[PDB]
Amino acid sequence: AGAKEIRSKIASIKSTQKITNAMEKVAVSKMRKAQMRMAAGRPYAERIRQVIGHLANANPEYRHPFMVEREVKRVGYIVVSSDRGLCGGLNINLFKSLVKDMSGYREQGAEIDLCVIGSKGASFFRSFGGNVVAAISHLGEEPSINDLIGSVKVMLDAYLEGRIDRLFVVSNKFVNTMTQKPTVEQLIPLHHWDYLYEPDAKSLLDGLLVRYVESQVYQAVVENNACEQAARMIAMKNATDNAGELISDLQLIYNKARQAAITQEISEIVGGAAAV
Amino acid sequence: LDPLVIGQDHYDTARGVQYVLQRYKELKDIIAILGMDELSEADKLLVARARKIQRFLSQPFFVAEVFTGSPGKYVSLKDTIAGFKGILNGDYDHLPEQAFYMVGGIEEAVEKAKK
Amino acid sequence: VQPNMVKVLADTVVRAGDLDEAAAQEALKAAEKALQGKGAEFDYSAAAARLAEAAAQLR
Repeated sequence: AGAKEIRSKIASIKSTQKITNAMEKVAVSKMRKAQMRMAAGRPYAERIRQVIGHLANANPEYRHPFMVEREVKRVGYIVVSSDRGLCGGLNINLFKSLVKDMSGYREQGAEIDLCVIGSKGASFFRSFGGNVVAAISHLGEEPSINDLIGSVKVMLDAYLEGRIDRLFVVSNKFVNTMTQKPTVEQLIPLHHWDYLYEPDAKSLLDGLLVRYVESQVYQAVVENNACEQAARMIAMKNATDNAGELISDLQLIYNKARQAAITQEISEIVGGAAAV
Repeated sequence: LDPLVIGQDHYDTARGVQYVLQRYKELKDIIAILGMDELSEADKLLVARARKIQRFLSQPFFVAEVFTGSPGKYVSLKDTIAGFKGILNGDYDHLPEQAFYMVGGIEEAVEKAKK
Repeated sequence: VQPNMVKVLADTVVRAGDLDEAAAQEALKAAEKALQGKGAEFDYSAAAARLAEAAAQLR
């Protein structure tokens, strides 16, 4: 109604628009910090895969339980999610893909076990009733691989004990700065010279494979953090743009109120002067 | 309100309070939309001091006992200056926000916090 | 090792059973439980659709 309150609303929204415009640049800076951490983890995992591939071919007498598939009715999932909000659909599109693939197993009569990383995933399963077997949350923007050891071990022991038949990791892939793709990726069911194998080749394999699965989960967690900052950049850009529309609508209402006040005052001045 | 009339210590304390309150006014609207946790380390600390200063400005009056129920308080200029300098300098960052509301001198806030 | 290359595939912290097991027990203990849900809920899809359409009106 009054021209005083409309100015207060315009100022309130303008103050908010200034900080959402700042947060967009902060999200980009954190996205670049995450992209360099993704690149630093690649030279380790590619070498472990190269060693695993050679050893498994050079020693046919042994096949680790991770390298053979058991066709039975129980599955496991590691779900990666954010701790903070302000994401333009990052968790929503991921949970939609998780539910789509989980239903195929529920309908096929198979049981499901869940491992959860991040507070948003924990809140989703806590509210909808998911049977989480292991969970972790409040990890930094720069996570450490030692924090993942526990959650990954619980999921690996269940496969070694024959309780889990297949294990998958659910997270977002960094296609480009404007696109985050939600994906479900399998984990457990993975030149003519030999190494000297100082300790037993079978013992080395039993150790290298555990480091490989942990390195895959760590890379999935670090890449999801880069996707989270990219989703936040877009969300703060949209919030800045929507504030601009609200300021524009209020400015038209303010100008209409400004003109009406001058017209009323002149009507009162002329009316009073005609009576005197 | 001039250093040549009230001295530099009172003048600086008065301008210090005004600077903190003016900065808090432009942060208040942000907290209502994004929450207190979205702010910087300096802003989080400053907002707590601004809310304490805002409450320490309150005082029970002898003529207002009929409205407040609690007894009136008289606070001298030195006591006033010492209280605001302490809150501005961080001497009470550990006290809760509610300890400064309707108390009188700064020692009454320290005593109210224990209750 | 290879005749023209050397690689040390290091560790960030000492890996041993006494340290390795404590983290797994903590992950099992950290799993907060308030309701024993069947996992066969259909509600996940309704809430996912509700929020996915809201996120489209926002842009």
